[PDB]
Amino acid sequence: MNTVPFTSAPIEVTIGIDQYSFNVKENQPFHGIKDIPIGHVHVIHFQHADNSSMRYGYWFDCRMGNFYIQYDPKDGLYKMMEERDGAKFENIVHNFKERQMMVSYPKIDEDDTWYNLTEFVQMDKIRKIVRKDENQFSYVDSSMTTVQENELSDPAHSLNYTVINFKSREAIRPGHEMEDFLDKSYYLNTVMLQGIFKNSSNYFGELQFAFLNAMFFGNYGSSLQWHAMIELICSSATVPKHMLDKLDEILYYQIKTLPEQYSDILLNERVWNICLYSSFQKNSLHNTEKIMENKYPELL
Amino acid sequence: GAMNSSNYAELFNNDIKLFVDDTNVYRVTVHKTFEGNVATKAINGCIFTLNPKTGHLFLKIIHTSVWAGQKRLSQLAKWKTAEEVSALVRSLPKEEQPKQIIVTRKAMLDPLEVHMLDFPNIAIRPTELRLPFSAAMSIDKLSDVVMKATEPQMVLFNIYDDWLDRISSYTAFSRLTLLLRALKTNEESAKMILLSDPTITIKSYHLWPSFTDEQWITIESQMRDLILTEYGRKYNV
Ligand SMILES: N#CCC(=O)Nc1cccc(C(F)(F)F)c1
Repeated sequence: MNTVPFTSAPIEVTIGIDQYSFNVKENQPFHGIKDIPIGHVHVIHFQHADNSSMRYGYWFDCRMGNFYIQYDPKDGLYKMMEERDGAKFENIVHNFKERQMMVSYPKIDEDDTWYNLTEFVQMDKIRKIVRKDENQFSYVDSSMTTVQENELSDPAHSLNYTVINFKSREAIRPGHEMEDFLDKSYYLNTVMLQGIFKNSSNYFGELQFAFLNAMFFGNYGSSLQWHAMIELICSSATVPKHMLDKLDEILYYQIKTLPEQYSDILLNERVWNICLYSSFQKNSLHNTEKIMENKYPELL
Repeated sequence: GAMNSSNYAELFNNDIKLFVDDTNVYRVTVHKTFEGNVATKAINGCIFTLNPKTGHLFLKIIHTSVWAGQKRLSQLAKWKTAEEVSALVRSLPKEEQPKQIIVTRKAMLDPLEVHMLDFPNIAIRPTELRLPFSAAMSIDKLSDVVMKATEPQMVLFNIYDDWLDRISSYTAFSRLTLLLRALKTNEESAKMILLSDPTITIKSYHLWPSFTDEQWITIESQMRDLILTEYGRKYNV
């Protein structure tokens, strides 16, 4: 189990840690989060009490270093930093644990939610989508745009998701125009899986990361990416059977975790109705279709 | 974006553009089988690709053999149209290629856009106009060449005959759409109007009769009357 120490909490803020969240009052004696499960990526995220505008946060993996949070009063945000002095950090964390100034990562033992949402998500791939190579953790916020959004404007601050565009020469083989547009298997299996992602794990990991950025930060371009990657699979007639079964589990847990009140903005009616009721895979997503029909029958 | 009454004069500026109508691409007769089921028999069709400024009509005849062994023909017909339009553009010298293609039915947008990915600078546009190009097969010489075709074939026409010698392309297009709207609303009556007088003939190299300017005014008035009538006969007014 690992720990993320806070120098202090000078401004009132709602702090999220993965799917959990808690309020910290201005200058409350809060010194961080303990008992964070090793083995998973995590995200620690922030929404200031005074400006709900810009949710922002940091993807990290405690196996990759010792990280902490210090508020910066000039830039006006909680910043993640890395402590290279391991003896400093152990000494600083042990003091705050002894004074019980930390919240405990509150995982129920039965509960596989976070594993199920991050199964294929790796820090190394996050760091290629979110380019800031001097840090081991990755900052994301509500406003960051994607490479593809910028094509249709600061490149350093972009989400470099894999560009998917169903009406593009990458997606459509000359002479197979109608075939490739109505059945995207070529684009999924040859262009994206074999060519770009290399395997379905990396594909699922980017899909999961896009979903999480959409849910935790309201990142609109991430939501676009999540839906595009779903639609690319559902609109393919030929998909490995293990991919479909895993997709069904992935989406099931995403829909399960989505706040009931955010469904109106985080879920694209057209994509979901096409994927569940019209697409080649309309009958291959049983768990997802059942939870969607019982939790969001309005969308459908 | 979409073409409508507001931006109607754009059709007659000097940016090359084509209308594409796919209505007559996939044509069938519906009939009973011996067993008393229903079946279709395809007949020859055509893509109607028209330069509204010049009158040049690129009539790509669609021979029934292209449907042999195919499924979902109404969907294929859209993609076949887009394939043939894209092949037409590629066949034209660069300075003759259109800068816009306007499709008369929205279901042609995605097939044409995908076939024209190689031409990112050609705008593929819908229209809100209700253009009567489906009635092209009421023009006897166009119907004749479509029905006689034994193989795929492109035939070039000028749908305005020699009208542009005497009138503008706005006026020629308005005449054409009035003639075609009439032929679509009541073909027999429209054709009676156009041919009632045997002294006015159709030149071998033309589609429509050789009306004088005054006779066109009479003809045009008769077509409006026909369209208004049928609109009464239809709604009882
Ligand atoms: N001095 C100094 C800078 C510095 O590195 N301070 C620091 C390092 C590691 C953890 C912590 C925390 F627990 F207080 F948050 C603070």
